[PDB]
Formats: sequence, C-alpha cells, structure tokens
Amino acid sequence: MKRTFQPNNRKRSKVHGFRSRMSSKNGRLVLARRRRKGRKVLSA
Amino acid sequence: EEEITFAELIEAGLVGGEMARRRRQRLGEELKIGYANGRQFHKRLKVFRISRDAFYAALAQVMREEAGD
Amino acid sequence: AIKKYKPTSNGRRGMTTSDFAEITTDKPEKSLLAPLHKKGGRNNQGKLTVRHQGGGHKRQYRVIDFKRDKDGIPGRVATVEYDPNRSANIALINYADGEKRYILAPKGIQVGTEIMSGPEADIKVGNALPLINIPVGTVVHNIELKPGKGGQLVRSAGTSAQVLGKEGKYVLVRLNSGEVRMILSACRASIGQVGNEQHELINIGKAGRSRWKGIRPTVRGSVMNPNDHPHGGGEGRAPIGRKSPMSPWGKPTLGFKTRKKKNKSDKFIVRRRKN
RNA sequence: UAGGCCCAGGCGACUGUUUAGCAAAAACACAGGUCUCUGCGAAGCCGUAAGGCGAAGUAUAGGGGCUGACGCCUGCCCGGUG
RNA sequence: CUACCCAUGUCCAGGGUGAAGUUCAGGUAACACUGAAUGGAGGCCCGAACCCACGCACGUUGAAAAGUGCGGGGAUGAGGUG
Ligand SMILES: [Mg+2]
Ligand SMILES: [Mg+2]
Ligand SMILES: [Mg+2]
Ligand SMILES: [Mg+2]
Ligand SMILES: [Mg+2]
Ligand SMILES: [Mg+2]
Ligand SMILES: [Mg+2]
Ligand SMILES: [Mg+2]
Ligand SMILES: [Mg+2]
Ligand SMILES: [Mg+2]
Ligand SMILES: [Mg+2]
Ligand SMILES: [Mg+2]
Ligand SMILES: [Mg+2]
Ligand SMILES: [Mg+2]
Ligand SMILES: [Mg+2]
Ligand SMILES: [Mg+2]
Ligand SMILES: [Mg+2]
Ligand SMILES: [Mg+2]
Ligand SMILES: [Mg+2]
Repeated sequence: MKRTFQPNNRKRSKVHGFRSRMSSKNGRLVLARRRRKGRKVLSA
Repeated sequence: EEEITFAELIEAGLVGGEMARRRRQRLGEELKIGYANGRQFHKRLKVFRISRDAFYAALAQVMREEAGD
Repeated sequence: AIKKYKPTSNGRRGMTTSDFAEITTDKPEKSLLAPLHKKGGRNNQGKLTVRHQGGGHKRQYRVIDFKRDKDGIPGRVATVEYDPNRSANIALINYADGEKRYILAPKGIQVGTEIMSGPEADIKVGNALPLINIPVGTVVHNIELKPGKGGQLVRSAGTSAQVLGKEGKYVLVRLNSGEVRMILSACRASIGQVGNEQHELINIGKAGRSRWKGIRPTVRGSVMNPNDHPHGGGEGRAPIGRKSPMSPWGKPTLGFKTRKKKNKSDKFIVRRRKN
C-alpha cells in the first residue's frame, strides 16, 4: 500500500519554500496573510 | 501541330487597350488558365493543350455574356 | 528491392521491409550533427496540442544544405548514408577546396560522380542552378519560393516536379500533387528525381514497429462519451447521429474546403489541384 | 520441487490496454483498407497578442472520419439533408 | 498519490526451438528445389527475481479504511523501475 505522502526535502523546498513564495504577487499575498494572523511558521 | 495560331488570338481582339484586356481577363478564367499577355496566353494555350472547338465555344460564350447572355 | 520476412509467427505475418541496397557506409560525419530532442506534441506552455505523437527511438539531427550556393567549385560524391529524419537518403560531398556537406540524394547517382552548383552547370542529375537557365520539359526537385532561402517544395522520397515554360520573371511549374503554379524565375532548383522511391511499398507489420517511430494510438470518435466528441454516446454502436461527420472541435470534415479565402497568393495559382 | 487430456461449436485474427477499491470481456488499441482536407507563414491546434506545436518536416508528408490480419466480395436509389 | 510526456541511469537466474544468410553436396537447362553443416532471428516457447490481479476460502467493531493463504498471467519487451 503505497500511501500518498512520500517525504522529500528538495521537492518541498522547491514547491512550498520561502524563496518560491516571494516570487509572485500571490505568494507575497500569502505571506502577508500569514504575518497578519501571527503564525510562527511563515513558509515551509 | 499548333491547333491555334497567334493570328487567331490577334483577330480575336486580344491586343492591348482595355476591351482586349477585359477579353483576356474573361477568357482565361473561362478556360481555367488564369491571366496572361498575348504571347503568354498563346503559350498557356499550347502548354495546356486545349482543343480548338472548346476554345471557340468559350469565345462565343464570353461574347454572349458581353452581349448580355 | 523489398525484403519479405517469412511468417515464423503472428508478429511478422505480413511484415516487409527495405534492404538498403545503396547505403555505402554506416557512420555519420562527426562535425555535421546537432542535438535534437523529441517534444511529444507539446507547445511552449506544456500543453498538448497535437494528438498521436510521442515516444520513439532517440535520433540525432543531420544538417543539410538546402541552398546549394557554393558555385564554380566542383564537388564530389563520397558516400550515401541513412537519415532517420528525412524519408530519402543523403549523400556526402567533398568540394575540391576541403569542405563537406550533405545533399538530398537523387535517384541514380553513386559514388564518384562530380557536381556543380552554379548558373553555368550543365543539365545533369545532382547539379543545381537558377530556374531561368533550365530548359523546358525537364524534371526537377527541391524547389524554393523566395530567392536565396533554400528549397522547400517537392522533397520527399520519390517525389518529382516538372518545369512547363518561361515567362517574364516567373516560371510555370507543375508540382507533385498535380498543381500548377507560377514561381519567381530567380530561384534555384535541383535536377533529377529524389531517389528511394520504393519507400511507399513498405508494410509496417506490427504495432510495436509503428510505436517506435513516435506514433501513438488513436481512439475513434464514435466510442467516446458525448462530453468529449460530437460523436459520443449512444445505443451502443450507433451511427453518426448528425447531418455530417465532424472533427472533435465541431467542424465539418468531409469536402469542407479550408484554404483561406483572402490568401495573398491566389494570383499565382493557375490551376488548382484536382485529385 | 515439476503439464490432466480429447471431440465439437459462438465471438474476437494475433502479442497488448481497460472501470486504483464489486465488471478483464465479445469492450479499446492495433498491422492493413478507404474517404477527405493541406503548396508552406501549409491545413489543424493553444493563446485575446506576441510566441509556439505541427517541423529544425514539404503531398511516398501532415491533420481529421469510418472500418479493422488473411481469402472471396461490397448490389439498387441523388427526391430530402450535408 | 494517480494520468500522459521530457532528460538521464538501471534490472531481467536457467533451459529450449532454430528464420535469413553462408558453405557443401544431390538436383535441374543452371535454375525450381531437396538434403546436410554453419548461423543465431523472434512484439517465439517453459520457468525464478520483478510486475499484475483470473478462481476459491478466510476476514468484514479486520493483522489491514482493499489484505492474507493455495492455485493463476507476462516474464527482451507496445517491458519494469530510480
Ligand atoms: Mg493522427
Ligand atoms: Mg502482422
Ligand atoms: Mg463507454
Ligand atoms: Mg455536444
Ligand atoms: Mg447520440
Ligand atoms: Mg483479442
Ligand atoms: Mg492477452
Ligand atoms: Mg473494479
Ligand atoms: Mg475473463
Ligand atoms: Mg476483477
Ligand atoms: Mg490506421
Ligand atoms: Mg518551431
Ligand atoms: Mg469495430
Ligand atoms: Mg467487424
Ligand atoms: Mg454499400
Ligand atoms: Mg514472449
Ligand atoms: Mg491495472
Ligand atoms: Mg500469489
Ligand atoms: Mg503465453
């Protein structure tokens, strides 16, 4: 039973990473929302 | 052996001006061989190897549409 | 010739293939290649826009002279190789000043013959020269439309076009599809008919053999859902439930001519093709 | 540890693919056949446009529709619709 | 995760059958062909690893939110997989 989550770090950083979030207007919107709510972990 | 001669095109009224330009502009497309000058028209007649009778028939035809067919 | 396999199994039951009677070598020239990767019918957006394409054996592109501009310099045929991109075969030339190029190999030629490419070369297979200096009635291939751009008309294996008379700055030419058309007199052309004419008789034989030429299966329209095609849905094997068979994008596909009406080249087409 | 076999028919020529998790097939695909469009900035397709695939190809090539090895064959109707 | 595509790597114990071609002979008008030897083709055969999922039984607040046991199919390719 090959489950859905196959962990990997390079993929995670290239998809949900910080430098990827600060690469488009929408990503910066996401970061602004996260900051406003006050979360302790902005990106992945 | 040259089913049509140049003198035939000449007497057909196919030399310069505007009336003869209309004559060729009609006749050519009526024969599906496009436009040409006098000599070019004769050469096209030769290369497509069209028969004299059909040429005369289309000639009379276009004269009739000229005369209001 | 054509080699016929003997039916040792259902695979090769009717299969047949060529024999490469003319290929004189098997190793391409090293300094005349270039990378080329297949694209699987995907445009610059990563979207699929051409069905039925993908996969297949890796190839490597050969660079070919379609201009044939080196003139006054007598070349020389060296080999005849096999090109996995064309349909015809290509030959290798050794110009007397040390330069090597590839040429679409016309039928008949073989190693040793000489080549000339100026407006003074004589009428002979292989040679190339502008259309003006070409007598009437001869066959010719590899025609170009704009002067000094390289041939892009009849080019495949076995094809051949014909000259039909001179005019002021245009020439009357009948293409391979029976179409007649005026062409600028300043363009170049290549004498002789493209060789390897037997290419049309080959029988593929089995699914895999077409699979590894980069061709994928095609699903008939009449068996899809109605969501996916104007032919979908039905009783179960139902006929075309419309007034005319239609392409998957809802356009008629029998006799519906598609050439643009306002094309700015109709003043050069004296006799549209017939059949 | 290690093939049950034989005699008859229907379907599909064959190897292959398919409803992850109730359907593995006679369904799909296929080699072959046929019709049709396309003269090159080709036709078609994605995109509002640039830009692309088709193709670093050129009618013995490319797209679309139907049929589906091989053998014997494919009759009559153009009033209606296209 | 799954569908298809692109680039670059990698895996498939063992045994069968014997195409083309070639060489000999016989053979024929040489040919057609016949018979030996060589040769090693194949979406070929049997069968482990590997991949799949045809039958039955069990399980059904399960060992498991799709499995196990005994049999089954492909297994050099339209392969499997990183
Ligand atoms: Mg297609
Ligand atoms: Mg076959
Ligand atoms: Mg269905
Ligand atoms: Mg609909
Ligand atoms: Mg319907
Ligand atoms: Mg079957
Ligand atoms: Mg099967
Ligand atoms: Mg199911
Ligand atoms: Mg079954
Ligand atoms: Mg099942
Ligand atoms: Mg087909
Ligand atoms: Mg391009
Ligand atoms: Mg069918
Ligand atoms: Mg049937
Ligand atoms: Mg009928
Ligand atoms: Mg096998
Ligand atoms: Mg499956
Ligand atoms: Mg088991
Ligand atoms: Mg089997």
